[PDB]
Amino acid sequence: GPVKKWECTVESNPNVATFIKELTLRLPDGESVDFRAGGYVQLECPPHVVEYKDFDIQPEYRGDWDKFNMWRYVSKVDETVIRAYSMANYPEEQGVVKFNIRIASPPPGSDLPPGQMSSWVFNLKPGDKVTVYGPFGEFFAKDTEAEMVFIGGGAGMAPMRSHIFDQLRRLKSNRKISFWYGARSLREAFYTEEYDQLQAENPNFQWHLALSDPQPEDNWTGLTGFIHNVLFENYLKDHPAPEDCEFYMCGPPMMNAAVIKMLTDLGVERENILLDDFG
Ligand SMILES: Cc1cc2nc3c(=O)[nH]c(=O)nc-3n(C[C@H](O)[C@H](O)[C@H](O)COP(=O)(O)OP(=O)(O)OC[C@H]3O[C@@H](n4cnc5c(N)ncnc54)[C@H](O)[C@@H]3O)c2cc1C
Ligand SMILES: N#Cc1ccc(Cn2cnc3ccccc32)cc1
Ligand SMILES: [Mg+2]
Repeated sequence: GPVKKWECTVESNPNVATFIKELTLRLPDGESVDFRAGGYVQLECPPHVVEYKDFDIQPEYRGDWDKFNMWRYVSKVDETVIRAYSMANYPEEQGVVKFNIRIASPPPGSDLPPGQMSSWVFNLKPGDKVTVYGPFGEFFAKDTEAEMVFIGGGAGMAPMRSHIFDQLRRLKSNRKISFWYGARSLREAFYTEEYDQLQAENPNFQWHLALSDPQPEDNWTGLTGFIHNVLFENYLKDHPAPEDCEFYMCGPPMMNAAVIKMLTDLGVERENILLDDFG
């Protein structure tokens, strides 16, 4: 049916990585969003001014905000803006919509305006009101028996979480499913307890965190490098039939491109690769 509108309330908005927040919105009582995993809603902001020094950023992430001179940015938005954000919750988690949102600050050293909506999102405090429209979606799972390979980075975590819980918790799928998540260092990884629990509950599920720049404090001995190299060397190189898998990708643009080239070089058909392009 037609687009629905909900006036929601912010429940929480912590950082989950240096430049990503988990925004949770409480729908007005007695309402829920009838969405499909991989789908999204539109958030709206009114005209405003936000100053980055007003943000609540958890302590461990502040040093990089200082390093990147983030606190001096100011965003002036003179008209209502609408932007799409993917649901991080899966359809059964009701009463809320949860998001993973990256702050799109100006290219460093440029004089460009800060990202309009994401700068506003980063100043949202518990109790603030946010208008939401939807549901929408097209990044949906195929209904087959094929092995699934989920590949995420950055705020592309959100549809990955929605997809993976939807398969394992609602569809109770016995399909072979793996999730490969690329991040710079341990500080940028999140939902690790959730995926570890899903792996311990479902023998058909396996997840892999790969760090491209592990920090000294990480003492990292896990998978290391960029996710396309890691996924190839640790799983797809020896796979008997990678072209029989369904690949679901959502990351930053450079990651999307590198993973796609890797896959097609392997002989995977672009029709077996589904990309959520945040744009
Ligand atoms: C279906 C869909 C789902 C999405 N899901 C998510 C999600 O789950 N999480 C998420 O974080 N994002 C998601 N996105 C992206 C999101 O909708 C926004 O595009 C993103 O948040 C940036 O919007 P913004 O208004 O903050 O920045 P914008 O105002 O659109 O600015 C974007 C960037 O451009 C820079 N810029 C400004 N002016 C210029 C200029 N003249 N030249 C060059 N650069 C300039 C800004 O400083 C900023 O870095 C999704 C998008 C789609 C379409
Ligand atoms: N948002 C975000 C985000 C940005 C970079 C990385 C590091 N990373 C890992 N694999 C990569 C492939 C190509 C390019 C970068 C890559 C991870 C997440
Ligand atoms: Mg306020």
